[PDB]
Amino acid sequence: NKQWYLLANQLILSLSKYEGGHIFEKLVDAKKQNCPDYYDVIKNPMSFSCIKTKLKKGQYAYPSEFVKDVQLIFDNCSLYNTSNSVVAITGKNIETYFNNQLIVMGYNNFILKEKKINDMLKLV
Repeated sequence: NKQWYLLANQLILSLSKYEGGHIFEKLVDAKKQNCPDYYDVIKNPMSFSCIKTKLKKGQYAYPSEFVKDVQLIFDNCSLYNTSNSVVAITGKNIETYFNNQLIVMGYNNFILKEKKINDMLKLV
């Protein structure tokens, strides 16, 4: 469990410091950012800081869950923001960075190990 938790903490940190990442660090303050419709659109809000809290609190039980929450950030981004907007472009770029970091760091190996383990349990 701890090997993938470490990787996730590094990776959330890599996202926070990546170009444009500050946009996804905190939850949108709908009034303060002039986004008054944001939570009428985004019903599952997520930010890097929420994910850091989940890691801090040991709330992830499987490595895929961390990836699912990060991907939710990017999915909310593309849903709320038009595809030709600066924010949507930034979110696509960070999404590519993240998915490639999953490869370079070998995080996807933990997810595939997750699956085969879950699958053998079923076959017992």
